[PDB]
Amino acid sequence: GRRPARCYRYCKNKPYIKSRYCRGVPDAKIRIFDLGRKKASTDEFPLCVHLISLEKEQLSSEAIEAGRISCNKYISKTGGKDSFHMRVRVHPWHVLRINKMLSCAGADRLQTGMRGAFGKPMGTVARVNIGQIIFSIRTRDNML
Amino acid sequence: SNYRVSLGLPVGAVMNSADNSGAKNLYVIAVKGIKGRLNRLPSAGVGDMVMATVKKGKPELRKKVCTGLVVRQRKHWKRKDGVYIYFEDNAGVMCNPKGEVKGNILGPVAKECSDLWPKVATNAGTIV
Amino acid sequence: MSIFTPTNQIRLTNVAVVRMKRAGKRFEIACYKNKVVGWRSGVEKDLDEVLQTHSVFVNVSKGQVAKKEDLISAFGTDDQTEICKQILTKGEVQVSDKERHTQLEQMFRDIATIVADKCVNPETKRPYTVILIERAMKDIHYSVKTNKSTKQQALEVIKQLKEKMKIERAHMRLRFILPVNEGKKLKEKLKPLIKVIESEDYGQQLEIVCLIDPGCFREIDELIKKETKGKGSLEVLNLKDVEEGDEKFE
Amino acid sequence: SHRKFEAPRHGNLGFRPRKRAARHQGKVKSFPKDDRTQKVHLTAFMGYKAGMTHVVRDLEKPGSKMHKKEIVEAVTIIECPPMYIVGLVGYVETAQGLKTYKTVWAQHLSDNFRRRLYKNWYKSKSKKAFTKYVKQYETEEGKKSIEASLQAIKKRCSVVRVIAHTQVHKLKLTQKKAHVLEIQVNGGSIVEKVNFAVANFEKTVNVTGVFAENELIDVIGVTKGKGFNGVIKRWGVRKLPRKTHKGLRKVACIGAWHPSRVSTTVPRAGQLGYHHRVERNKKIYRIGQAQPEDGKQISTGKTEFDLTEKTINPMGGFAHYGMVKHEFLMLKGCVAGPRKRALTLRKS
Amino acid sequence: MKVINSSRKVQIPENVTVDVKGRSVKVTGPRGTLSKSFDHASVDINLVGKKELTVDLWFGNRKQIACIKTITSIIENMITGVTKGYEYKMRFVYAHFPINVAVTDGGRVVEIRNFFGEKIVRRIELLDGITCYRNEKAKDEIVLTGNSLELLSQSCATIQLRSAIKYKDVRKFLDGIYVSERNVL
RNA sequence: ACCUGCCGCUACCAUCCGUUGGAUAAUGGCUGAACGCCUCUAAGUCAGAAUCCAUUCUAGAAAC
RNA sequence: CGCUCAUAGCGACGCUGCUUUUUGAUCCUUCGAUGUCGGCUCUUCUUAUCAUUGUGAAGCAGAAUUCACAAAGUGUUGGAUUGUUCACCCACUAACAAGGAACGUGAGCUGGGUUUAGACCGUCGUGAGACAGGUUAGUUUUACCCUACUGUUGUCAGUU
RNA sequence: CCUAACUACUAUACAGCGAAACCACUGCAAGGGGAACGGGCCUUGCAAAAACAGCGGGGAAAGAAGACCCUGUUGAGCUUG
RNA sequence: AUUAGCAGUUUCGGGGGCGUAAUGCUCUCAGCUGAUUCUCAAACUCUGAACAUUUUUGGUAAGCAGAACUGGCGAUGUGGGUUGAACCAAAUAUUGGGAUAAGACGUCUAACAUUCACUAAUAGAUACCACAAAAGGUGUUAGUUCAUUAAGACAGCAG
Repeated sequence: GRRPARCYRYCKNKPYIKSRYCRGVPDAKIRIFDLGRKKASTDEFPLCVHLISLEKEQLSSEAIEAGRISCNKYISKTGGKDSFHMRVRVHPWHVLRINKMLSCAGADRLQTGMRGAFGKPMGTVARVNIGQIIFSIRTRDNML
Repeated sequence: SNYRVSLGLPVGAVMNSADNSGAKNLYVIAVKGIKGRLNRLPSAGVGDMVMATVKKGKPELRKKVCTGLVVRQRKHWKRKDGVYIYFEDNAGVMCNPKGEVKGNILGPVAKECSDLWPKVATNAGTIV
Repeated sequence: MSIFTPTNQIRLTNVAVVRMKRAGKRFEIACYKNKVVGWRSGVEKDLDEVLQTHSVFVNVSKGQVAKKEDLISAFGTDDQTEICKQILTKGEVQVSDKERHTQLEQMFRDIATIVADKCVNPETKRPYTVILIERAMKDIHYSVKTNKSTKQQALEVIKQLKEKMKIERAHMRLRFILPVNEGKKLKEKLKPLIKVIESEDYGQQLEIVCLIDPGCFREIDELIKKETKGKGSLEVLNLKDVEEGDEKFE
Repeated sequence: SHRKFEAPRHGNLGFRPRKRAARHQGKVKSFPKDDRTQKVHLTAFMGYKAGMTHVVRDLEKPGSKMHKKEIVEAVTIIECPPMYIVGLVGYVETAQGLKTYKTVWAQHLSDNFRRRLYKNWYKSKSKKAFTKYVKQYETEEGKKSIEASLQAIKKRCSVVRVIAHTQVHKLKLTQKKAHVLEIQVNGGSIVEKVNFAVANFEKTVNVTGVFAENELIDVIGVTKGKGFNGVIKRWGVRKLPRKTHKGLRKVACIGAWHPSRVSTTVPRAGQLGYHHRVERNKKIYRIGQAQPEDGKQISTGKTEFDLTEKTINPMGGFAHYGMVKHEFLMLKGCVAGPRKRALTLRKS
Repeated sequence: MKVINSSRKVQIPENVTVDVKGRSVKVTGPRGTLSKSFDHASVDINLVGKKELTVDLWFGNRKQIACIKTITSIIENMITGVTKGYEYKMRFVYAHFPINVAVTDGGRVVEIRNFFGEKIVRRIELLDGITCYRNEKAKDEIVLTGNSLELLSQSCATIQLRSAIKYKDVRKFLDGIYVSERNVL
């Protein structure tokens, strides 16, 4: 499965995007971003309820999608869709890497152990800072 | 029910199936009631219920893991009245899980074995 | 002769393998234990992810990786991550250290599922357990193949015992009798579980309903209408053979 | 890794120093806890293990399978000649434990009791043990100090023990050193316990008064010394197989590389026997009569339904013992020590 | 914050006399004497003449402020126990087995046999101010009565705790001896 | 060499023997505040484990 | 999901940790030498408790079972195959829990395996030879020292 | 299973004779840090002569400048276009 | 690299409604264009500064591998951090007196008094450094904000 996100939690690397040079990186788990009515005129929804991050880290795309579904589902159960319009104010652009080594019992033979250690792309990640909004909701004042 | 008799039939001891049902011997593979004690063989005394297979008998019952009563053994045990006793051969008789001998027992049946099991008394000729 | 630490040992693993035999040689690669049925169904599992290693193997137990002397000769290429896709699609799933288990437990899962589907006995038909046909399918001496489909394999094991024994190969029908007050929570439990007809409910008398049920599902429904109610409820036979079960021979 | 197959421990550690007992005869290191409800009575005695025999009795355990049926039960015969009481000793309770307070003796000290004080009795010409003491009873400026010594005991201290000793010389072993020990009196009101002490000076106490009939007693003794024995036969250790090089009667592994010393709990070869041991709940079946030194043979082994005028002694006497000619008591089961060994019986 | 002063006041009825000597309150009533120490408090228990008793606490915060109402209400319990002492009523509930109950008055003990058909006899002594007796009038009920609430309710709780079904489902069986009423006179 | 076999040693291959008090934990509770009520808890308090400490058992110290 | 019921019991999508009983990673000690697998044996420790004791929960009617707590005091087996650890069965059972101790334990053993030299076969190599493939036969040295342990004498800083 | 008894010679005791290996100094432990497994250092636990018979936990015990592994611009036996 | 709509085209490519049928009117709906909008990069830039700590690449990580400035250990003790190669103080000829530094000041252990709170856990107690997290608490102390009340408040007991 996926490696534990305690490995890729803190942003210690230079940022590393999908480009001409990072070729075959898999896609992001968060597919759609902006959810709600979203054809709503801005006079309708006056209330800006945010979710800002208090520590700087690498919020993984797999985490943003789970939080997105968890935020969509509870309001869709509560007051139905089109009672809100949230975007998501963070995009997973920094891609993670894994120097994958075999789980074999005779693993000295096969894997170049820390030789050519530069990992292959797994997933993506969003580099949030302290006080950077990740989930901005626009909704009516009857849903504070 | 009854007392401790001297156990002289371990695991791997063949004994003559005194039973008119089809066996010629009984090979004791474990005794019902033995637990524990690292490297000790499960022994059977008299009166014991053993799990046994037949190594010699009618072929329609020959590779099954059947249940038997040890009705006599030649390891001498003292009854608690002081008298000892030991029989001529080890012997067995096939039953069900409950302890119902469905055949007829031949030879003398030890009366430490007609105690716990009623139907071993009601198919015995000689209870000694 | 007396080295203080003995030499290299076998490469025991937990990793599935796929075969492709091309130009006289036997090429395998290491894959995932379930994610190769995630590849030959049309579903994508991100070709980086479906492999436990990208370098192509001669023998996956010996851990022997091929060379480009016998790769440009075999495949017509030497780029390994294109070799691994041809071996994945045009190969057949070979089997690891757990082959004997994932074949014997497979052929003992197969007889413990496909044989036990819809089977009632002779003499005013009743269902029964699985171990009776686990006796009576070795007794008919069935040899189980997997490449014939499981529904067809269900229709194959009961053909032999329609030929041999007197067994029924259809549905049945029941006429459930339940009292009105203490049986409605028994009604709405089996009403989305099985099919009903002739829902005839009263106030003064008893709810009488008729069923559309397989032959084998009766023994559950004899007991679940007592262990929930807590009283007596009556099993009355309606009919013994209805079609659109396995009688259409799908 | 770990211990592969799990087995119980080879040996008890509640007996662990496993050395020779320092008490040649068996020390009562705990007496029954005193209740002032009861009357004054002794609570220990000293027998000598004559031999062993088996008796037949009809069981009276309702519910059992042997019930109102004969049972052969083995019994040891402990020969108990009467014990002379020869002093008393007071014990005051202190913060560090009981301590010996004043130790009032008697006047006619026997020449067998005075042999305990003397390791070389034959070399001594004038046996001067307890000679300036017995002259306190002659005058009354010394006899006055005995009573002021004794009123210190019956006011200041809490445990009253009579220094009592046996008569080994009355049964012929080869011994004239008369085994001496303190028996704590266990009755109410310390001025009655010192009363029961001084009203028994120079007088003997029989075993039939201390120990009742059909009761459980404890047997303090010293077991049969089997010398320097190896670890199997000492602890119980499974023998190593037929092929072993250095020897097969050993504990194989005596520890891991990591405590890095041999534990005190590893079975090691050493002394067997001559261990001090007590045995609780040994039921007396019969207290036998004394045989008279002037009169006919009292049939001690005569029971009901037998009617044979015979002793407890078998044919040829007890093996490796004499005859039981003083009072005995036969209790069920075995007790520590061989024949001819001093046992300290004790009330439970 | 620890408040400067937090007092309470206990009203002594005219037939009761308290004898307090340094956090050791001792009521004396018509029906019996009762006493309890409060030496686990920094409290000046102090009486105003004959009718009042004033628990006081200088500079207590909480865990200390919270204790003056406790030791006021315990003195009120001691007072009410010696004017009109408490009488608890305990009722037998059983499914099938009629619970038998024995009572002597040596230590005023209760003995509870045929509880759930158990053959063990549930002999239980009472706390040392307490007696009890069966209700001839109301069926299946034993009334406890005493001079102190901490003895009476604890004796009742020991009857109730020792009258449980073990190793079963306690939501169904419900056989026991439970406290029903908690009257005074 | 074989047969029988003392003494001795020996074997669940034979025999005997292998306790009761206090304090606790888990938890169930009592009186009872904080917080007019409630509350096993905060001050106090009760029962309670193959547990812990003693009892009994083993040794008896540059201790008496 | 559990008929309804998120939380009796579970629990996806995510997140946060621990453990050093797996294998990696690294190369810090050791190459004028730490005897390296397994088993047998034996002791002690751990609790991440299988049973036993006391309790509390359940979709706990009884029985059976399941979750948790205080609990490591006391137990935790006989066997067929395999060198096996592991594995997988048969049978007993209150239960057949998981583990460390230099992957405990070779001056404790055995030497089955691995692992020298003989040899055979398969594939590779022209060949000498290779195999991390299969088979077969193949020296297991020393304690009398110090400590530790088990016992045994002995000195007791007014004499016995 | 499950060990038990017996016997000679050992070992053990005495008289006589009388070596060797090994040896930095040497010898009680816990934890800590340290070269990441201490007999020594640090903080603790403690600690009281001189010796005997055993024993195999340790002294990363002893025998051997590691035969495995790598380096060396060190060799050698054998093979081959 | 990349999210979301609103407008224009809108007849269009497709669906249809509308005049009875169509490049004919309008709607998602594609697409082209414009003003917006969310996140943005080591190999982007209009602009653009001043072993150990810091900058810093590979690695999940390391007491791992590799760099850059400075200071050290190696070479170097001493005082402190219980202990210690690198940390803090501070550098070593042999000493006496004084005041100090880091660090401490119940006893070991040289050195203390006064004062205000917080902690009621067997907790906690010198950075490196010998660990601890998400999530919780009607534990307590301080605090922010909103609401209720003599138009009778919360709570209790009742209609």
